[PDB]
Amino acid sequence: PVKAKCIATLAPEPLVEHKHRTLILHLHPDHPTLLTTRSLGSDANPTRQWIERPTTVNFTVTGEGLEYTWGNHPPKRVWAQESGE
Amino acid sequence: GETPAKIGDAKLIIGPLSSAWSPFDNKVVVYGHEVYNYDFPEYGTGKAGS
Repeated sequence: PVKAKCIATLAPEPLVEHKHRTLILHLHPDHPTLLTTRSLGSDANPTRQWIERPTTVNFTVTGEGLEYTWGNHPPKRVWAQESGE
Repeated sequence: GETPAKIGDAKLIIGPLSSAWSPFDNKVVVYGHEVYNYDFPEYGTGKAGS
């Protein structure tokens, strides 16, 4: 057994949607995709869920940031400061 | 309620009916035979996947 880099997986890109300190994400994979995040406060408040059924989800993003992992697609990151004027 | 139809020998005027419930909604999608009273988003806008 060797450390080959398999030609490997990739899940379709997400639909990013803005709200006030909140990411609505209409999402639509090919296969069951383990999504997960890390609210970068010292309060981690992570989430995990395999997604195979297309699902609009939500994420209470904080002031300092959140990150977002659409499958083995690379991890995203997001500034959600205010939007409530 | 002013249309006759002189087919046969009798002249007959019908309605207008009082029960104006169009079971169709304003916005409708249609597929082959199955009709869906769906709020289709619009031409020109529909989000991908949706």
